[PDB]
Amino acid sequence: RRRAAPRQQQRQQSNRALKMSAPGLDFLKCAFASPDFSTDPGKGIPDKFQGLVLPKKHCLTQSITFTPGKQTMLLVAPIPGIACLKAEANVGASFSGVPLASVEFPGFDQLFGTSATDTAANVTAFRYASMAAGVYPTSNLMQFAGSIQVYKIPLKQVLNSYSQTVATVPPTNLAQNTIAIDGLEALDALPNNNYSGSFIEGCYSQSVCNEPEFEFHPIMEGYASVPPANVTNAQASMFTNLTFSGARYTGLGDMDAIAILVTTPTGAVNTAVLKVWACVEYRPNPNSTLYEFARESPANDEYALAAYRKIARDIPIAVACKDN
Amino acid sequence: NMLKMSAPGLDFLKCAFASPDFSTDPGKGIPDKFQGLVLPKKHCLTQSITFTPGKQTMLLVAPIPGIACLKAEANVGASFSGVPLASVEFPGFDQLFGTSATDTAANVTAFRYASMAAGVYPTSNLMQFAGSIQVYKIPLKQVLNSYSQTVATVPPTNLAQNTIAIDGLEALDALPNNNYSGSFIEGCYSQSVCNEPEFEFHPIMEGYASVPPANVTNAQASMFTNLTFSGARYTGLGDMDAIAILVTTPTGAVNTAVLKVWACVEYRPNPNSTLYEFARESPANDEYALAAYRKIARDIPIAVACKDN
Amino acid sequence: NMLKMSAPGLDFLKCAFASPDFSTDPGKGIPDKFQGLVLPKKHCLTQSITFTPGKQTMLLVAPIPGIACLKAEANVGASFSGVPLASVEFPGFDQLFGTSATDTAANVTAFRYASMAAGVYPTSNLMQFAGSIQVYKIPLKQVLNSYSQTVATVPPTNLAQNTIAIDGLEALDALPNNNYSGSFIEGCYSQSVCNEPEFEFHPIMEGYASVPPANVTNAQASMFTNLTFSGARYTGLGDMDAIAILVTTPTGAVNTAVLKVWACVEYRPNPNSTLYEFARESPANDEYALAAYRKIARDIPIAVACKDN
Amino acid sequence: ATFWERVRSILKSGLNF
Amino acid sequence: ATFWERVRSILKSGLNF
Amino acid sequence: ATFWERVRSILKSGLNFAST
Repeated sequence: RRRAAPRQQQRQQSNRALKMSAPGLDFLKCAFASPDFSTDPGKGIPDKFQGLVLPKKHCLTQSITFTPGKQTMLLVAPIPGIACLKAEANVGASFSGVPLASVEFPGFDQLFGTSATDTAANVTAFRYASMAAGVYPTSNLMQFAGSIQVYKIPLKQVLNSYSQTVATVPPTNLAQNTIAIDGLEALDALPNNNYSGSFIEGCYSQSVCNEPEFEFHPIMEGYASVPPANVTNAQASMFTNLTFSGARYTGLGDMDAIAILVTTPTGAVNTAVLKVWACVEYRPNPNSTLYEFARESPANDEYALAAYRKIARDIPIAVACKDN
Repeated sequence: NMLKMSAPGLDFLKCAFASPDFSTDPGKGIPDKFQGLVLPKKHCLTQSITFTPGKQTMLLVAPIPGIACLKAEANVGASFSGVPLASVEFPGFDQLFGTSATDTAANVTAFRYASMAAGVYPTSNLMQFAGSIQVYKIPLKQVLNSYSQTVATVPPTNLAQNTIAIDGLEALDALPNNNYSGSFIEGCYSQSVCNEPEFEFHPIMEGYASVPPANVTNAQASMFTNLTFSGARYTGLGDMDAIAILVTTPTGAVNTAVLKVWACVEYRPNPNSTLYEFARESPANDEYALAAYRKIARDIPIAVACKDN
Repeated sequence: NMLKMSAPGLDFLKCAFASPDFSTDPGKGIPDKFQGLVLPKKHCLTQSITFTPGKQTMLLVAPIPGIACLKAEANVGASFSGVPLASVEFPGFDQLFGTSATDTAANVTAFRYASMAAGVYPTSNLMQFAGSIQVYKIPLKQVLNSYSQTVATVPPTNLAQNTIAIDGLEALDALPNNNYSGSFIEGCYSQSVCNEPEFEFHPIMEGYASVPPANVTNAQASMFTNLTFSGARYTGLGDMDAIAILVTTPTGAVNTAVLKVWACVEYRPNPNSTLYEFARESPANDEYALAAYRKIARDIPIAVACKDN
Repeated sequence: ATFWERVRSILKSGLNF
Repeated sequence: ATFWERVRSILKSGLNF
Repeated sequence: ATFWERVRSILKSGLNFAST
């Protein structure tokens, strides 16, 4: 048979047609095995809060072509509308000034709207249930070359301070603030907690909640880039900047960012298909269309949450394509 | 038969759901993990309201420390877009948060909500009432929104500014299916529950005379309408979903009632205030009270008529 | 043995309350339901202090990452109003947070407090001293306060600005009912406990060389005194009550001692740091360890003589 | 019936936990 | 094999202790 | 009287109470 051959060595992606609460089990399936399931958004989080929520499952299927002689960063951060942020840098270089550009999940404008000036219109708050990503290579075995390495970055949002002197009769100094994101320096790091492997076996990784409890965050308006318009990385006291073009920075969830560093050497044809999964619980605004689809967050399942923490501990940092 | 809850935990349930049906609101804080010193104040606004005929009047019961609710009128069928929501304070504001917003955190440093409820008791007779009372709940949340402002200098300089704003006010113009719609002479009664997993403390803000702070445009704050607190000031927003009560009165009808707003809030007393001597510890964790809290929360109707409070 | 206290859970108790009773602090982290990779630093400042005669000296032990405490002096009976509190840094600041606090979040991006304790070990002669040590606890909270600044443009433009500030500082002048008063010769020993239901993480703030940031008036920030961090910088405020130690020393009295401050903080290592190699997983949730924590914390005194530490 | 009487019935009906 | 089957054996080896 | 022995006497007194 012509294709039983390099078919399977490049991963397949989708084929269609113990005492826990069902939603608690579903929570686990979603958190750790999203690809194995094409099902509706698992009810949400089997945690204390039992109010009206809109369980939404975000999925991005997008083919990527990595440029030769450059390491490309696919930062999967828990930002509401956006799937991931991408950046490229020469093989030995640092992503210092390098802006990380957004790759949004489908239908951003129906949820958050065109301008950030109206993002919290349909949804006022969010919370992250899961976040997973996988890179399925579609290159031939005779031309690829390179490595996929994965590790996690604990980036958290802060309100930094800077002083800006405004020109006037006698110049004046303004004590200014700016929202920024910590730990971006980690883009240049390869922690002792990484997955290094050949490019031909793309990865699969997922992150879990980095906080004792799953709390609700408000949806931020007016933010088109992380260090907002008219603020320099230096003023915002941050490493590099995050840019969102047809989207806007909506906020940061409580998950560690999955950092996938694909490094394609000169002359290598490295292409793949990136898939990102993320279940976010949003508090629907009575003024939206999707308010009708809102359902109550599942009842607290202390056992599901207990398994969540164990399964998360023995789990590998990242795995190869075939084992997702 | 089988209520194995700690007394304060049970009392917490009476406090949250059935505020008016006891001799005194049992009144003990959230029976959760935190056991520090708390000053639990049981606020209650008992006011006689006469609804203006020819307009819809919004009584937004939001979890803001000193203020009972925010009120605003609009012609029947009109939209509260540029319509400011004015503060209807709970009694004794100046005695807790001081006169100015510059001495607001003098007696209290942080807060956290234990209960929120409201009731409209019609006092019109069968020959003068007319209209409806509709109740639904909005999920208001506080945000730090961004906007750029141009300062007129030699070359005009653009500044990156922020504003403490509130998300979700757009719902102030849309009646969701999750609502109670009834005639005026069967006033409502609703109570909201906690917005999150844990009941965490919130600091008490100072200098806020209105939500979009003074000098910020409603649009710069990316807000729908603004909330104005005269005398009283914006102290913060709690973790309860705002209870929105909309009374529509036609021209020629006399809709009078007795508005009542309840709210037991746990405050962190400032060692410097005389009120510190009334402070007591928070009740110890009662997983049963907190488990019942949420089942009762689920099986509870958005609002009921007066008679079932 | 079905269910007993996990060793790390028990160790968490030793760490929190009896910090100096063992060979080395058994701080294995917090038996909290977060099992992520953390880097726990057991901070400890051992310093010889000699209290200035004729003045009250405030040693405010607040939960600020790299700083041990804030020191300020005022005449006996005077108010610590305009008086700024200066930082007394825990050793090794430049190593963790950096030289300029624009690097501050380079090794660690977030923190959360496990323990906080202070002790004054008087080294004065028995016929040399005179005075008293008093300990009470202040519930300071961080807030985003508003203020308006009119800029000298042709048509002077007013700006609606904000600043980060700490609440409840007025307590510096208070002796609450929850205090410990005693002779100087028997110093004190006091610890703080988490003032929230959960131990949430906090981002590490950069650019703050003083609480009311540089160029913000104390009054604009709506606070009563300011905190000044020279060299080191304001990194954030943890979820614990500041331990307020007030040593009032008379004229001619020679009050000398050894100030010791302990604080085990769980930090989240930046993958770009060399320290992210000493990092370990936070211990597993131990509901019984946490249960005892909250109980023991309720039954211990505010402070003790430095002999029952 | 008062709100408390109904809060009761919900309790009486069952809580597994 | 699939992360789900893998998840189960961890969960199933004995989550309680 | 090490603060630990003090602490010990407290939970030894009877922290058995409850937990869940």
